[PDB]
Amino acid sequence: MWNPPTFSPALLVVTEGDNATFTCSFSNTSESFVLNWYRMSPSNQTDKLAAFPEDRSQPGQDSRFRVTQLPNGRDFHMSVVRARRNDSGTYLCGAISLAPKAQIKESLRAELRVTERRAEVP
Amino acid sequence: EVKLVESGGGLVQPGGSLRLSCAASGFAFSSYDMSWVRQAPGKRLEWVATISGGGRYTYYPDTVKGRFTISRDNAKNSHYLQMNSLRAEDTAVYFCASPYGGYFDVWGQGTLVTVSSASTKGPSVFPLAPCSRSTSESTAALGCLVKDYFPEPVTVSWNSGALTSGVHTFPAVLQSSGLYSLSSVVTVPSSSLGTKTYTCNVDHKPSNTKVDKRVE
Amino acid sequence: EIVLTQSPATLSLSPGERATLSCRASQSISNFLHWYQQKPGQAPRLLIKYASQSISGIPARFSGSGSGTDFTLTISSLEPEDFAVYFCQQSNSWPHTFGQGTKVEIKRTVAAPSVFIFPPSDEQLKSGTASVVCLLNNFYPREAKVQWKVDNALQSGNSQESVTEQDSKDSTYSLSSTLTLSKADYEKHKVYACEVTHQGLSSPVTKSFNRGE
Ligand SMILES: C[C@@H](O)[C@H](N)C(=O)O
Ligand SMILES: [Cl-]
Ligand SMILES: [Mg+2]
Ligand SMILES: [Mg+2]
Repeated sequence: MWNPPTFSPALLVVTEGDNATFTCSFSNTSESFVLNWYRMSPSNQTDKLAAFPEDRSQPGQDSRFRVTQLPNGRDFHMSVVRARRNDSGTYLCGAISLAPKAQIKESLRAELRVTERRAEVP
Repeated sequence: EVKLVESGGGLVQPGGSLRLSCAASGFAFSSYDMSWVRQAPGKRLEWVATISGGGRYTYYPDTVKGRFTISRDNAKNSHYLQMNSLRAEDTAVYFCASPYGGYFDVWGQGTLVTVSSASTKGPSVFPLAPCSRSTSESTAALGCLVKDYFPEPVTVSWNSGALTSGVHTFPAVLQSSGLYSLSSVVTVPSSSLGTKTYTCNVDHKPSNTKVDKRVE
Repeated sequence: EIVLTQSPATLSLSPGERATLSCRASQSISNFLHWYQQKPGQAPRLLIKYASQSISGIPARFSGSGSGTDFTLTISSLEPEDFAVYFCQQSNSWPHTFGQGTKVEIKRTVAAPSVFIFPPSDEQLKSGTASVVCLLNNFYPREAKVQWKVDNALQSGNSQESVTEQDSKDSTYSLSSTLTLSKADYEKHKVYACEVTHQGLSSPVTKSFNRGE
């Protein structure tokens, strides 16, 4: 694997209920790869949210965590749909490729901040 | 829910060709690598081909390079292994499988490919009985030798399926002739060698033969 | 290629006992080492990915460990459903390769074989060939030695052996050995003997017949 994937933006701020979209970028020639989206737990566990393509051995996919390959093939939207305040945290992507050897590389981490919606002004 | 199902295995003559097929269901077929992995008796599993989701990349070990070709038809949810110039050493169970980042997390059922120039023939069935029927022992062994048949398999029963206890039907061995041989034995009370009859029932569907052999 | 060597070839254990399975790679493969379970007539089933990550749904009693060249599958307490062959597989580099497997088989108490010799039938000796059969019935453990002696001469290169799967009810093995001669070679000799060496006996047992009688 020539370079690790990139993950952007470094800080994403959204209002609760709205969608939050990161981009994981991974140059490839469509040779076998798996692209993983992770969120850090409060005990420093890397927890998998979604994969491209889907892990057929995992018990199922949370519908709010979506990965979409864009037309250039290198950029992947990683979207939190209907973001919650308790989605705020630390996110990253990682890639696995096999040629000429296997490598597993993670992106730099980014922060998601999901803010409280302001009420109508009384 | 995720499934792979192989088709195509059978007998092939040395130098001959065979095409296997694997039908997928329950996942987005074109998103995943597809593979074939073979298992020869007494030999480690051997990966023999991989194709990428879109079909543009193929990989093979040197042991099959120039003989085997993997291809896929994404519209048919299928992939294929074209196997040319087959040799004795290619005889194996061929599993279709799908790897995911290095490991195989979906497998088919395996399809057997047997490479041989032997022609179909029904077994010769011979009794296995002790030199002397008198014994100082409580137990006696009897059997049938099922010799010189091709191809596998045979079915053996005793007394038309009424006798199951104490029966051992051994795995076939391939003889230097290219024909198979196996024995089926049973242990029985010595007191009964006077009274009860013991008959092996040997069926070989490829030759359409059925033998009953009474043993004494 | 990377060669993976598993040890031991066979582990003989009782339900409830701990199973330690080793896989050694011929070169460093970091964490690119996966483990599978396989039963007769079935495809392998994935247990562990990337040396130490347990697949969703695998029982907690299975765990993988190791990095580099030396890897271990541990089954903390065997269930009956765990007696099977286990394989390791590397994805570090091409070609992807497998180990030769470790069979986890059932311990039971030592059982000496019952041994029987069968002369060739008159029907077969009409055909021009003599098969002499030696049966080792319901023994444990698997390790046996069968030697054919014909008028005291140790035979080599003219027999074949076949062993049953471990019996589902009494955990024993049975084994056939078939000695094959031409009718002409068979008629040159008088005494045919099968000599069996097994742990359940203090000394070898010799079963024999005289061709004349
Ligand atoms: C007047 C009232 O509607 C407004 N929310 C206020 O408190 O000024
Ligand atoms: Cl169970
Ligand atoms: Mg699996
Ligand atoms: Mg034999």
